[PDB]
Amino acid sequence: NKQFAVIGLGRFGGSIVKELHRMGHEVLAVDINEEKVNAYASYATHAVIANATEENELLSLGIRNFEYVIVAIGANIQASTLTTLLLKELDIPNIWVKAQNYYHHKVLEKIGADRIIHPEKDMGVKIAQSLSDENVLNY
Amino acid sequence: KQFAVIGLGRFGGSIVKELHRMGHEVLAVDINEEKVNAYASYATHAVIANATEENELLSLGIRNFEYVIVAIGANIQASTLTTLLLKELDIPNIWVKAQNYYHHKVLEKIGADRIIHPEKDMGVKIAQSLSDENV
Amino acid sequence: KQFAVIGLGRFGGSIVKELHRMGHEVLAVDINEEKVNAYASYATHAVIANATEENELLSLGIRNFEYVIVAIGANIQASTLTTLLLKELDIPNIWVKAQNYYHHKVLEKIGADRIIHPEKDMGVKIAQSLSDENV
Amino acid sequence: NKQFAVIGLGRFGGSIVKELHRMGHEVLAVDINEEKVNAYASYATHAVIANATEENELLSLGIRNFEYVIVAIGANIQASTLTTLLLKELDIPNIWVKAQNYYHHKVLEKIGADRIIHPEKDMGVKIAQSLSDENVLNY
Amino acid sequence: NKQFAVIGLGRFGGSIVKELHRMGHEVLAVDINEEKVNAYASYATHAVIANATEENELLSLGIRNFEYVIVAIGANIQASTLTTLLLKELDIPNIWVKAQNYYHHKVLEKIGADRIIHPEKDMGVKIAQSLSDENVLNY
Amino acid sequence: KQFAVIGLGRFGGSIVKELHRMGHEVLAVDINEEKVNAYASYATHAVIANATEENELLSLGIRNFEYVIVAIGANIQASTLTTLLLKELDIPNIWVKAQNYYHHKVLEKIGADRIIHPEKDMGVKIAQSLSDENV
Amino acid sequence: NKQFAVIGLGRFGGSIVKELHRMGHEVLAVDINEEKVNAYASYATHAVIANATEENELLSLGIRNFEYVIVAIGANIQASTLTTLLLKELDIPNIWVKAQNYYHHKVLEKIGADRIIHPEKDMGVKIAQSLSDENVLNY
Amino acid sequence: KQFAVIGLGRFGGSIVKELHRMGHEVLAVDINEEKVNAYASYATHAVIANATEENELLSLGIRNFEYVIVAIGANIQASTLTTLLLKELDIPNIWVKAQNYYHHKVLEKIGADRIIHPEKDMGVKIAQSLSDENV
Ligand SMILES: NC(=O)C1=CN([C@@H]2O[C@H](COP(=O)(O)OP(=O)(O)OC[C@H]3O[C@@H](n4cnc5c(N)ncnc54)[C@H](O)[C@@H]3O)[C@@H](O)[C@H]2O)C=CC1
Ligand SMILES: NC(=O)C1=CN([C@@H]2O[C@H](COP(=O)(O)OP(=O)(O)OC[C@H]3O[C@@H](n4cnc5c(N)ncnc54)[C@H](O)[C@@H]3O)[C@@H](O)[C@H]2O)C=CC1
Ligand SMILES: NC(=O)C1=CN([C@@H]2O[C@H](COP(=O)(O)OP(=O)(O)OC[C@H]3O[C@@H](n4cnc5c(N)ncnc54)[C@H](O)[C@@H]3O)[C@@H](O)[C@H]2O)C=CC1
Ligand SMILES: NC(=O)C1=CN([C@@H]2O[C@H](COP(=O)(O)OP(=O)(O)OC[C@H]3O[C@@H](n4cnc5c(N)ncnc54)[C@H](O)[C@@H]3O)[C@@H](O)[C@H]2O)C=CC1
Ligand SMILES: NC(=O)C1=CN([C@@H]2O[C@H](COP(=O)(O)OP(=O)(O)OC[C@H]3O[C@@H](n4cnc5c(N)ncnc54)[C@H](O)[C@@H]3O)[C@@H](O)[C@H]2O)C=CC1
Ligand SMILES: NC(=O)C1=CN([C@@H]2O[C@H](COP(=O)(O)OP(=O)(O)OC[C@H]3O[C@@H](n4cnc5c(N)ncnc54)[C@H](O)[C@@H]3O)[C@@H](O)[C@H]2O)C=CC1
Ligand SMILES: NC(=O)C1=CN([C@@H]2O[C@H](COP(=O)(O)OP(=O)(O)OC[C@H]3O[C@@H](n4cnc5c(N)ncnc54)[C@H](O)[C@@H]3O)[C@@H](O)[C@H]2O)C=CC1
Ligand SMILES: NC(=O)C1=CN([C@@H]2O[C@H](COP(=O)(O)OP(=O)(O)OC[C@H]3O[C@@H](n4cnc5c(N)ncnc54)[C@H](O)[C@@H]3O)[C@@H](O)[C@H]2O)C=CC1
Repeated sequence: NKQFAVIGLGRFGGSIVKELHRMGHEVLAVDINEEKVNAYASYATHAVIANATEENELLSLGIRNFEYVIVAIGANIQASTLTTLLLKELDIPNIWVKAQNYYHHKVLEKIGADRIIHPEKDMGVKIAQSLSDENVLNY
Repeated sequence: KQFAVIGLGRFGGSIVKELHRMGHEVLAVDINEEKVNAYASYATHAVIANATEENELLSLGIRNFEYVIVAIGANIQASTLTTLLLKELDIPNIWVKAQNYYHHKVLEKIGADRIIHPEKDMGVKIAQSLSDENV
Repeated sequence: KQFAVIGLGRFGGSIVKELHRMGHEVLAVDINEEKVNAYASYATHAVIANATEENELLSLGIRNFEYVIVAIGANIQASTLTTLLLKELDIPNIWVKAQNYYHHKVLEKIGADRIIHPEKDMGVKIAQSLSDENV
Repeated sequence: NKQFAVIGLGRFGGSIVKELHRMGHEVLAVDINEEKVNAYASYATHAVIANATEENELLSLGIRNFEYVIVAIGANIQASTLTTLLLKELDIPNIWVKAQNYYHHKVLEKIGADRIIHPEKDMGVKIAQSLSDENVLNY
Repeated sequence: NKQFAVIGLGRFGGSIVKELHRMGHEVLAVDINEEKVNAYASYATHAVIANATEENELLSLGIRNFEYVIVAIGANIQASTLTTLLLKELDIPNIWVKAQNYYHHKVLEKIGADRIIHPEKDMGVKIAQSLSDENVLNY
Repeated sequence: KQFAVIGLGRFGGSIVKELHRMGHEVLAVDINEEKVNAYASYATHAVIANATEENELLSLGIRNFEYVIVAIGANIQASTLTTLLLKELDIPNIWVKAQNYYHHKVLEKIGADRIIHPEKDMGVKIAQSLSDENV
Repeated sequence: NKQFAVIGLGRFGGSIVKELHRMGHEVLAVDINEEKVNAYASYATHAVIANATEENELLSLGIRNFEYVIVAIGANIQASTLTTLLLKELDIPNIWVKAQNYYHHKVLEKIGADRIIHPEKDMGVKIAQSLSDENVLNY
Repeated sequence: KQFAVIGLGRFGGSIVKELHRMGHEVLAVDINEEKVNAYASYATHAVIANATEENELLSLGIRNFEYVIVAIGANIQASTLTTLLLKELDIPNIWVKAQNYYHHKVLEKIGADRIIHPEKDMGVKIAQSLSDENV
């Protein structure tokens, strides 16, 4: 497995790990909290305990070898920004990051994030789309 | 055809704005005037109201909507009461944002037709978006 | 004849102790072992359990009780889910301590047969106790 | 009205005020919070805004003229103890106090309270009694 | 030693323990904090670790056998009041208590304290007296 | 003969009131007007002033007092600077309330003629008061 | 005046404003706190009250017209990063920023800061240099 | 020739590292072992010690140094006592980091030969660095 890596196994991160597994994809799952890493042992090709803000730990992880790395760190803008900053130095092809708010988003754009995710807002758009389909698509 | 969104937080507001961009009419509602003002331009009608009050629900004409989205956040109790009431008004489709597991569990037994989990649901979207990189 | 008390706080524990003093058998339950131990000597049986879990509710034999008192406090969501479940098990009498107004409102629509408000109810008791000074 | 006085119009205090009114009894209702005093205007023979811990305010109230005074101050042991301390000096015939916990109860006994109320626990006993009646009294 | 007992070995309590020792008096020194009890081993006829608010511990101490008991509990009105309440039940001949403020003093009077000490204020009076002596007594 | 008290907290205020009761004149000073007002009736003169400012110290006429008591509390730095200045003005007797050990240590090297420790000093008073029970 | 602009008038920022004035340089001094802006009226060619994180306010300031802009925002990494982010978009020739710590520094590098200042550490080097001069330069 | 730095925070540590890079010997001292370990490799000697204690100051041989930099931070009282003591030991040059205005004022009267204000001093450096852009 060297295509998908998810850092931060909260509701958002853990959910992509699981869905990837369900779809038969191998995934590197990482978190600083062991209780979180263990909760995703059955869904990860490899579940490691590591501080994503530490360079050496990012090398002991081989994160440089992944095409897509999702930073799903939650209510910790600093760990989130620091992490995306490091792996952007490792010139990772695709770095996706969950943003906490407008400020976070603003630094993430210039810091290296290729895609920025706002769960709340983004799901609101998809829900709007589903509602529209109920009617329009005569669904 | 009717769409009503109760609770104009990031999630609720975003669906109101989307429905508007997609040229759909939408009743936006929230107990906080400041929240209502924020999305007044996107809704065919933006009303201040406590979705917990049956009287405020009837003068709202909510009973006449096909789809009502309860997007209350931290106020779990209000989210639960609100859905209980909409169910009493027999709304055809009631979609509710679940704050957590216990919330989902009561919502399921209460009459929510669809329960939305933004973080979890978005995570599945991203996993699927991640696969499509090689479609 | 059967009595079961879920949630052994000041209120719930006090009813367990009273039932015992009045020579009645009672099933005492709480998710916290320390709470259960505190009233073990007063209950015919004191069990650790999360009243939210259907599995833990069935192995508890709660379905066989005539009266079940849900005395969950601050955890409003657990109080609500618990009562929803007991209602599914068709308990004959389900009495619930209400934490606040919204709580009372959902409990009423959920199937609680009696809703208890300690402070308010005690206040009425005292007012009545105050009149009796001249009976 | 000079028989019942209730200090502290929370759930507990406000409830006795209301029940007394319902039963046709006149009652002096007092609270330091005006929004609380106004909420009980329709149920009190007199609803006054006053700090029960201040002696002069207790005299400007004429509290010395009541046979029963209920101290229903809530999560403020100090205001509660201080208040019962003062009116005990005013040698009030009956002083009833809502206690917050065991400690509060302990000082209240020696400080002058004639009756001490523990809503939570006390209601638990009455509920136990009602349950017993459902069966025993064949009710 | 069964004449003096000091509960609460802070600056105030520890200081009376020490001065008593200096004057050749035996003293029972008690505190809930072991690091405090050990700091006064060399000055106490007996230095015990105990929660003064617990009755049994007050009996395991034999506090009932002392003519004077000083409650020198500091910034903990509750532990202070509770403690003086208990030993007043043990009908101790003299109970002296350091008060934190006016409120504390007010409960202490009715609760059983024979003497109440306000270090700050009281020392202010003695300092005033010393100043007066510098001049008046031609000292 | 002159007495001046800087810092009208419990300690400082109490000495001002005592000196007054003992028919002595006293200059009471504090940076906080509310503190000064509290002891205005006990002092021959109650002045608002920042004892740290040399200008405010000279217009105060502090230099003309025989005894100046610095009773500053939590503001250790102000207590220290104030005493440094009074020493520059060569006040005959400067008595300072020490907040803690480090404070006492600098006060001793700074020129405080007497350093007062309320809690400790009162404790010795009580021990001595305790012995006198059998005098 | 259109050469130097200082945002954040704390000890650090206010000090450069003053020194610039002393040297006869015109300077734009800005702060969100009016009490801070007024404290530097006598030293600034223009002292304005403005939120540096707001774009429009940065345009109402004409900040785009300055060769050097110092961001001296203190204990507010977010306002600091956000501000340097904006003026970097305004393509300001030289943006100097006081960093709070290593993390701040890390984002500042990639975000656009041309020079990053760490007062504490940096002064430590100059003090070391002065000590060395006392001896080495036989000074 | 002798250099001693007391207080190895950002400021103090930085001067120790600089002196080392400039090939100078330096005695680094701090009450916290973790702080001392951090700069052990940069100092000719790194010692754990409470600069407030005269005994620990003498066994430190501080009296034999030409320049002693007191870089204590938040602990203003320790900074003040420490400098008072070094002055008693007649250190030739005592440089002290001032935490604030009151601190500077006592340090000046206490015997500090140089008082350093990092933020303010750096600000003047930057203003001067800003002018030099056109030298
Ligand atoms: N966590 C909390 O205490 C609270 C969270 N919330 C809300 O909960 C919502 C959902 O949260 P979730 O998605 O469940 O979790 P989350 O938002 O906390 O996800 C962060 C995950 O990343 C991991 N992580 C943090 N720093 C890391 C680092 N340096 N390296 C590697 N992993 C690291 C954490 O251990 C954690 O599992 C959020 O939107 C938030 O607003 C609300 C209140 C409190
Ligand atoms: N609000 C705050 O101060 C803080 C919030 N957070 C986190 O931010 C997260 C995201 O918050 P959002 O979803 O944007 O806000 P939200 O969760 O409050 O959004 C729900 C919306 O429903 C409205 N509402 C509530 N009860 C209602 C009723 N009875 N009738 C009608 N409308 C009603 C609210 O006014 C609000 O605008 C939260 O889940 C929380 O954990 C973290 C720190 C502080
Ligand atoms: N607990 C605390 O630290 C504090 C509580 N308070 C106040 O004290 C008041 C009185 O508290 P109490 O009524 O004595 O306690 P409580 O409200 O917690 O009592 C409810 C009991 O139900 C149990 N319970 C909760 N969820 C359960 C579940 N799913 N299944 C089974 N049992 C479950 C709890 O363990 C608890 O013993 C509260 O209303 C609160 O506002 C104030 C400050 C702190
Ligand atoms: N008030 C709060 O912020 C919280 C209360 N709770 C719980 O809520 C429960 C029920 O509370 P309630 O009965 O509704 O109210 P309460 O317990 O606050 O009642 C106190 C009432 O007395 C009044 N009062 C206070 N000091 C007074 C004085 N010196 N003189 C005259 N009146 C004075 C207050 O304004 C208030 O209306 C309590 O058992 C408590 O554990 C739990 C969390 C927070
Ligand atoms: N302790 C603190 O964190 C702070 C104290 N202060 C001030 O410091 C001043 C002087 O304080 P001190 O006299 O040194 O100490 P103190 O005021 O804390 O003395 C209390 C002593 O009694 C002991 N104690 C507490 N509960 C007890 C119990 N139930 N049974 C037996 N012993 C018990 C404590 O362990 C402690 O040694 C006070 O006037 C206070 O205003 C100011 C800020 C913080
Ligand atoms: N003030 C508060 O909010 C709290 C205080 N405490 C404790 O209460 C204890 C007792 O406090 P007190 O001795 O009554 O008050 P205090 O220690 O503040 O009294 C010193 C007096 O000196 C005055 N003063 C300060 N700097 C001055 C200057 N430069 N020139 C002239 N006057 C100046 C102050 O305004 C004050 O009235 C304190 O030691 C503290 O630990 C505990 C909690 C809160
Ligand atoms: N400010 C505080 O409450 C505390 C500061 N400190 C320390 O004090 C040291 C020195 O602080 P100073 O240099 O005096 O001040 P500072 O570090 O607070 O400087 C920030 C200045 O920038 C201004 N500012 C903040 N956000 C702004 C925005 N969006 N747009 C424009 N201006 C904005 C502020 O009003 C303030 O005057 C710091 O290194 C800090 O560690 C320590 C404890 C508390
Ligand atoms: N330490 C903390 O948890 C926090 C600090 N800050 C701010 O960070 C700023 C910068 O801190 P720094 O300068 O890096 O640290 P600092 O101000 O603590 O550095 C002084 C050094 O002197 C040492 N020291 C203190 N008393 C001593 C004595 N008697 N003998 C010998 N050594 C002694 C200390 O151990 C420390 O390493 C502070 O001014 C503070 O306002 C802000 C938040 C938290």
